[PDB]
Amino acid sequence: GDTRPRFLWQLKFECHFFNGTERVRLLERCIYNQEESVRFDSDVGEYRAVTELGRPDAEYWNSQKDLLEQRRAAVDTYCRHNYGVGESFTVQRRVEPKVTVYPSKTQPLQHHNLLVCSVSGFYPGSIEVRWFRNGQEEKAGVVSTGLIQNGDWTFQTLVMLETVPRSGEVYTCQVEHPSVTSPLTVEWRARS
Amino acid sequence: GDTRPRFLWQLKFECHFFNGTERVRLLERCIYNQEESVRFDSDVGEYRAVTELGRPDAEYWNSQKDLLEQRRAAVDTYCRHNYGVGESFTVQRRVEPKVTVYPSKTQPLQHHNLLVCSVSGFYPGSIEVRWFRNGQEEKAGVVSTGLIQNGDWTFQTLVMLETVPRSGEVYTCQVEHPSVTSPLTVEWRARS
Amino acid sequence: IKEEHVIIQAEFYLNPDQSGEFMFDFDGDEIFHVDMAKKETVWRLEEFGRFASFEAQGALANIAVDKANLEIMTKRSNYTPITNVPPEVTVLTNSPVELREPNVLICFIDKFTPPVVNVTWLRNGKPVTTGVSETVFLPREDHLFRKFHYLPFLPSTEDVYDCRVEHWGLDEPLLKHWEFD
Amino acid sequence: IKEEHVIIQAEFYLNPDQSGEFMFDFDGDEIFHVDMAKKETVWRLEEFGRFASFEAQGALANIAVDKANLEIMTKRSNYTPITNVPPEVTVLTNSPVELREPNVLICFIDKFTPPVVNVTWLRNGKPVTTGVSETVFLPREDHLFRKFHYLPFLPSTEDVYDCRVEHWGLDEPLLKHWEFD
Amino acid sequence: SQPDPKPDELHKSSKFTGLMENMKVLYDDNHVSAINVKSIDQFLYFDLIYSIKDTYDNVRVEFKNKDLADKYKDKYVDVFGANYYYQCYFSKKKTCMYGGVTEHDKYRSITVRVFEDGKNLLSFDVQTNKKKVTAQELDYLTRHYLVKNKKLYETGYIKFIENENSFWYDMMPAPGDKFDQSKYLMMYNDNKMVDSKDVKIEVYLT
Amino acid sequence: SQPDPKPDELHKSSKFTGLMENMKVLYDDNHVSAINVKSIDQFLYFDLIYSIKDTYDNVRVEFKNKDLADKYKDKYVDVFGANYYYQCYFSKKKTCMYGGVTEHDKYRSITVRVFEDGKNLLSFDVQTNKKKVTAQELDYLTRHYLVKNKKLYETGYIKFIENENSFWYDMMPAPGDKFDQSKYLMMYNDNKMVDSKDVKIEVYLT
Repeated sequence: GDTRPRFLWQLKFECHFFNGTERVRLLERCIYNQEESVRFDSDVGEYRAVTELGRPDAEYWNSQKDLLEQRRAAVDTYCRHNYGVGESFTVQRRVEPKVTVYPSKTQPLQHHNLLVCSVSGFYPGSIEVRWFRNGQEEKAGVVSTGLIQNGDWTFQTLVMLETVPRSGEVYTCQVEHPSVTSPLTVEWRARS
Repeated sequence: GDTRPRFLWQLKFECHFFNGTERVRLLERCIYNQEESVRFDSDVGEYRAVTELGRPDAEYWNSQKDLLEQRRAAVDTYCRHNYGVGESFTVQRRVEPKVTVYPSKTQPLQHHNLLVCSVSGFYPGSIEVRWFRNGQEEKAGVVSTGLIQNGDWTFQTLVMLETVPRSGEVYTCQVEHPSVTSPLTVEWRARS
Repeated sequence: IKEEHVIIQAEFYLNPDQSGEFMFDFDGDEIFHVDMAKKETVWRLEEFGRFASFEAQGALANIAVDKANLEIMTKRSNYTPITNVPPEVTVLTNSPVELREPNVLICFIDKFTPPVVNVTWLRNGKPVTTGVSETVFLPREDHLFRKFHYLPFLPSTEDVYDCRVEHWGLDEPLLKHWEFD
Repeated sequence: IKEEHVIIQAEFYLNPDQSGEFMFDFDGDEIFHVDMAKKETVWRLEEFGRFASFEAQGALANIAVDKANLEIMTKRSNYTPITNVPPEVTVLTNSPVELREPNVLICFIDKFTPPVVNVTWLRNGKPVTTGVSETVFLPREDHLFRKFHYLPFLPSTEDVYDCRVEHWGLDEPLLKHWEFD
Repeated sequence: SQPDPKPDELHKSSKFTGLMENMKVLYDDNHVSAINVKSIDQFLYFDLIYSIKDTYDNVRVEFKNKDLADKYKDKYVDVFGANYYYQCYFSKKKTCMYGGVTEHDKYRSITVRVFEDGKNLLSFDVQTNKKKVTAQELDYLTRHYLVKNKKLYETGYIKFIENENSFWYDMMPAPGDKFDQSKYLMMYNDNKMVDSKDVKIEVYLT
Repeated sequence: SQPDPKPDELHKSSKFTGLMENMKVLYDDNHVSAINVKSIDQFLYFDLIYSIKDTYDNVRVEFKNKDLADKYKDKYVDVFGANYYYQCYFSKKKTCMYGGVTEHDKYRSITVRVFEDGKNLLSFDVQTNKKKVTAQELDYLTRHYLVKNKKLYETGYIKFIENENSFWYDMMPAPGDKFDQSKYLMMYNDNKMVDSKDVKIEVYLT
């Protein structure tokens, strides 16, 4: 509808943390529309025009030795400081998931069906969900969704298993996540 | 698996055509990994480093007045020429679509159902598909898929209509495309 | 070096809209953002506010600078405008749905720019505003944005829903449907 | 100015793989590409070959230059490597499926780089190679690539399919499922 | 319309700690006002930057909705209100006010009242001009003289009486140490216009 | 293994137009060969660039699969084959051949035959070395002398006889004006090795 051209400016400061805060790298970056023009990377020590628009800025800002020193100290004054202000409620956050196994189309035996192992509501996103055919591991036919970042500090994932259900069988969805010592497992029995 | 770092070089020549070939603009561009470093834009007339890596190239190539003149003539020697070599089989390609209307879940009346108007196999991708409730136009509840480029010089699109089927009604899917003078229409009658 | 976490203070300013945003991001999730009108820090999860504070008026100092620089960049780019890039929309629920058990529908709007989009939850065609929650535009490595909207609902075989998104990069509104199957 | 068409001659060279590609694109569809081994022009649609020709060996002259320049750029970038960007995979058919009526399944692999990816069509878990067609990496404005693979099939309620894609940007292979519902 | 205060509502000056002078300064002979000016540009979409050179410089007039700024943007308006300086930010293509702007003959009077608990013991003058007026301009002119004539700066509150309408704006700071000037003045961001001719104002002090 | 020619197959020299000399040049005292060398680098993944300085410079040896180049890349090999110049492209970190490379004592003979329709009327010598040999090296050495001793350059074709194995490589250009040297020589891109000791070659000319 509104046909008027837009112009957008974005400034991002990124504190990248390695091995806790053992290695920290601040990368500040200016992005014109969707084009990053200049940035300051702590590993370099100064501004560097990323594209020809930023050259004036990189050259100017690097002239101001005041700026260059504050930024250089930013990995301690800003980065390490904020990691420390937020540590207990962000870095140290753990919400356990609830696992649920259900076949995709509730219909009869000896026929192709996907068993679904729904893993939801956890944080951090590091998880391991495995399928077992009568105690044995299934690496074939697992249609997994990847990890889904829900936006509310929670993740979810759906890992399917293509099965030709034959009764007497038991399929188990095993989930390993930082918030549990022993894995959660949800078992399913091939309709007798 | 293979952990070795890759380095990629890409060279693209783009002939942009306006109003047939009334206005043509060639933009040649060098892209290092995913970063475009130098390009030649016919509207400018010379190479311009896009990022600091290309500056050497922009400066060098612009020194070679031979190169600069060939490229300048490229919009006629290359662009307009290729548009002309391919015109009948690309620009003038017209494959008609086949329209098919079917309700999403073949089930009984007076209940929410999506009618589906499947439009497939056409070329060019410019199409207009409309839904009509007893001869009147439906702009509400149309879950459309967008245009799908299939990769084989054919496009498809599925445009749904949320309906509460009440009998005696007729819904029509009307499709307009370059390959037909009068629109194709596929009608559907609300199960009596 | 393999990384462990990333905290990003992201902020933007957009002309003609004259919109601005200041916000913190930890691993893809927003910690907080500063309501530019109410000049107040709003934490994604209240609990956060029990562990930390932020001086919300500083964010405004920043947006003032960002706007100044937009004016300067716009002019030096000889008014090169942003290329709309339409959003991928996906609707999914919070957890598996069980009839007549509360749940939440999430409309995830992704890979778009500029950061201006209209979103509406339609239940059986009618807009729903009860319980609707949404986030602010989250940043992307590709310099595009990301956004989510939520609609707490009660599963039944009776209703159908849609998430209708409007963006200047789309040629007509986009409805991503959801109904119990 | 609103545009009408775009023809792009795209070519690339990649180290360490030592892969190269020369190809023409009209509005998103490839016209042809030059088989670097068979030194032969291959048209996306044969019909094309009745209307035009291309000297396939020139494409090789070009890839020789591109490689030379890669060597030079790699060195001046002080060996800055490419950042893997994983692909969005989607499987869809050619037209609506009707049981026991031939159709084609398309695995569209999008927004990825570098241009190296493995793809496999699995029918009920087993790789299928009969009839499988695929395209070469098509260029994107964002400088990433695009690709398609096809598997002509006969619809039944008996089989299930997958498109398994491997890319260095993904942490494990990606299966996009398809089965008649 | 607005219900009068549930007794616990009102702000207690005794519960505040640092220099009520900075509350007084907003009213103590201190106000922004300009005759017949239009917008120059905006910072954000819900505000307007005015050419008030009363000595000021550029004044960010801030509203509640985008609507309000759009409505007076292109129009010549008359501004009036208690401005602040600390934590006033904007970028011009310094002073801020969540000000009341009125669009576009004779001078005109208005009248107020009240004091301690429920006792009457004051009358007062407050004049204006043509077009229409606000609850801010009035709220200012009244306090301007109460501080001066009654040393206003435990509880105080101005009640605005229109036809069948009555809204009230607290007069005392929050329960802390710092008095956030920008917060306080935000209450005027809904450009509230009232009719000088039939308005009945009232100043309820305790 | 390869079925002998369906009569219509064979190429007819009468159907060709421009200078069969450029076919002859590939065999007419013209060949590439090097003793004990290894790969220097590659252009594309299915080829290898060799240090042949026989005067040559760098020679792009091109194979059919990536496999073949990987297999001799790091290895010291012995090269041999008919090379071309026109439309030979590569970038070195000029001559091209879809050449046969053999890895790593006594000299050794081999023997050939045939002529017009189905008549026998020639015997011939062709020697080699240790490790193993190709259908290219042999195909060369035989034509090298037929042009010279029989002015080879309507139909001709070399049949390779191994144990229970027999494949044949046409000897005449395509049905046009231009003889695309690179196309022709591509037939050797499958590094075809044959045993010098038990091989029976045969030159079927018409």
